[PDB]
Amino acid sequence: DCAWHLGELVWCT
Amino acid sequence: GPSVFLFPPKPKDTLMISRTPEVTCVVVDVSHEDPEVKFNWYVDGVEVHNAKTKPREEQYNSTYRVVSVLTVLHQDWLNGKEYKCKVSNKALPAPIEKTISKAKGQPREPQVYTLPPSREEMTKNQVSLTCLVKGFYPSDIAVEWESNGQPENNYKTTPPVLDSDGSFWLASKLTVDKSRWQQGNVFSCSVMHEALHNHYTQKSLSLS
Amino acid sequence: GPSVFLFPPKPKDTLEASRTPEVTCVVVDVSHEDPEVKFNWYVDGVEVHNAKTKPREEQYNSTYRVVSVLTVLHQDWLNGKEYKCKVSNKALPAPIEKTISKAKGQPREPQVYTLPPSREEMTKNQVSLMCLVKGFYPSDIAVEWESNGQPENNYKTTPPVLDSDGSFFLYSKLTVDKSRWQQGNVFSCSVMHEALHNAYTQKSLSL
Ligand SMILES: *[C@@H]1O[C@H](CO[C@@H]2O[C@@H](C)[C@@H](O)[C@@H](O)[C@@H]2O)[C@@H](O[C@@H]2O[C@H](CO)[C@@H](O[C@@H]3O[C@H](CO[C@H]4O[C@H](CO)[C@@H](O)[C@H](O)[C@@H]4O[C@@H]4O[C@H](CO)[C@@H](O[C@@H]5O[C@H](CO)[C@H](O)[C@H](O)[C@H]5O)[C@H](O)[C@H]4NC(C)=O)[C@@H](O)[C@H](O[C@H]4O[C@H](CO)[C@@H](O)[C@H](O)[C@@H]4O)[C@@H]3O)[C@H](O)[C@H]2NC(C)=O)[C@H](O)[C@H]1NC(C)=O
Ligand SMILES: *[C@@H]1O[C@H](CO[C@@H]2O[C@@H](C)[C@@H](O)[C@@H](O)[C@@H]2O)[C@@H](O[C@@H]2O[C@H](CO)[C@@H](O[C@@H]3O[C@H](CO[C@H]4O[C@H](CO)[C@@H](O)[C@H](O)[C@@H]4O[C@@H]4O[C@H](CO)[C@@H](O[C@@H]5O[C@H](CO)[C@H](O)[C@H](O)[C@H]5O)[C@H](O)[C@H]4NC(C)=O)[C@@H](O)[C@H](O[C@H]4O[C@H](CO)[C@@H](O)[C@H](O)[C@@H]4O)[C@@H]3O)[C@H](O)[C@H]2NC(C)=O)[C@H](O)[C@H]1NC(C)=O
Repeated sequence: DCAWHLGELVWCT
Repeated sequence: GPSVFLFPPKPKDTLMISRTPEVTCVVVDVSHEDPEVKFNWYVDGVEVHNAKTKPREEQYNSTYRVVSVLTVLHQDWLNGKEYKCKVSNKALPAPIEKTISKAKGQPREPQVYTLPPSREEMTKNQVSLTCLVKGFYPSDIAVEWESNGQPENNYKTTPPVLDSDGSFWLASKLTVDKSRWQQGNVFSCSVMHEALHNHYTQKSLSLS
Repeated sequence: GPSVFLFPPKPKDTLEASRTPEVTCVVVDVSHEDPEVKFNWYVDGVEVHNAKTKPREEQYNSTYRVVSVLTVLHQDWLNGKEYKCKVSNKALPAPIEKTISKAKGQPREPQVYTLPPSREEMTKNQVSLMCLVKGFYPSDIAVEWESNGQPENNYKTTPPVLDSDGSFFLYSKLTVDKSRWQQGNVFSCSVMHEALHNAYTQKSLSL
């Protein structure tokens, strides 16, 4: 899964 | 003679795969008579060659500022790699060397808790939403607030404080018109830190 | 030659009638060949002669550390008087002068709010009791904790942070064993500030 911040990509595992 | 200062990447750059972290080697007091500066860079002792020199900048005080920038991999930095800049110049009896890296030590996961305004604060024009972040290591972090996808910018966050167990804590306070709190708006604290899953967590807060 | 650093009194000393606040003039890099330091103090430019010199101290890096300490009255400090230390020594071309006073600007009363632990925290060995202090000016303040008249020492407090309205705020965090919290004990955050009533307030928190 993946994490976004205000539509911007943070990190995916 | 010239002096050197080496600076880490921004935490946010090392934690967002969409950004580009870099380390920066700044040479101040460069003479007009010997402006030529040579940089060697090393990573855990091994020379790398992909650095790039920024445009030369003359200063108010009749000396140059020269700057080398080295891009780095998110994971190298977060895995604690050591980056060394070595600076050579005719006005230097001997090259100068500086090194920097993440702080040493086992990383620990921040615990993130949101705290509503005190009942006593309920008489004011504005109220305080608190985000407590504790038990985290190393101290490199980013905290931001938002509601309905848009950034809420009217907040202030304390520097990290060293706690008694060797981890760090801080608090972030966001100030909103009481009526916005009363209208049931949901507010969210966003924390980014290496030892989080996908480097990111978000905790919400609304009128109960 | 020598270097001078002038230091304020502790906020707690100026805010408790019982303690003795003082202003401290530290001279470092005093040479072995010329250890004699002359101190002149002035209060709003008026020279005073009640300062006391501390015992001289060898640093073992070629130099002495020399300290003059000036007692000051609580209200002179709080009333914003300015204290000046002037240091003369044969290794200086000219005496060095430094000054210090309380920060300037309208004093403002701290707002003290206590925040219980989050429900999410209730699965841990220990919980966090928060004391939010905000809207205070100047930044000089002291925060402590207690319970059943007894001092609770397991806390950390952030430095004052400048807020968007020109006042400061801080947080203090007291960590207690969850069981103590669940059992109904009352914990108190005590704040000392110039702009408080009797320069003191205390706010209470319990399950
Ligand atoms: C001739 O003049 C120059 C120029 O001076 C400037 O202009 C004049 C008119 C004055 O107004 C100055 O105040 C101006 O700076 C003099 O150059 C100065 O020399 C100083 C030492 O003599 C040096 O001090 C050291 O500063 C460190 C922090 O510097 C920061 O912050 C300051 C101010 O906040 C800023 O001016 C500096 O440029 C520097 O800023 C950082 O730059 C880095 C690298 O670019 C940034 O990081 C990067 O950012 C990018 C995106 O932007 C990206 O994220 C990258 O990944 C990332 O790497 C970083 O974000 C910037 N930070 C900020 C806050 O802006 C101190 O740490 C250092 O202290 C250490 O050493 C001390 C010993 O001296 C110890 O006491 C201490 O313990 C520390 O170990 C020093 O204080 C100044 O920085 C320097 N100014 C500049 C602009 O370079 C020059 O001295 C003078 N010569 C003579 C003979 O008079
Ligand atoms: C020879 O050695 C000496 C001594 O140093 C020690 O021994 C050597 C061998 C080493 O082992 C050191 O590690 C040891 O410390 C060297 O002396 C040093 O010189 C420095 C100047 O070059 C000087 O730096 C300046 O420090 C200021 C802060 O000083 C504070 O905090 C430091 C450390 O955080 C602490 O060491 C100091 O003692 C001082 O602490 C405060 O003292 C005051 C005065 O007592 C206390 O206030 C009083 O407290 C009592 C209660 O007891 C009462 O309440 C009174 O009412 C109250 O007034 C206060 O509580 C103490 N605070 C703390 C935190 O402990 C900096 O602010 C300053 O920075 C400013 O200036 C810079 C430029 O100079 C600017 O860049 C900057 O922006 C600032 O404006 C300086 O950094 C060191 O303090 C000093 N060390 C000592 C012990 O004095 C000497 O350099 C060396 N010589 C040679 C040739 O090598």
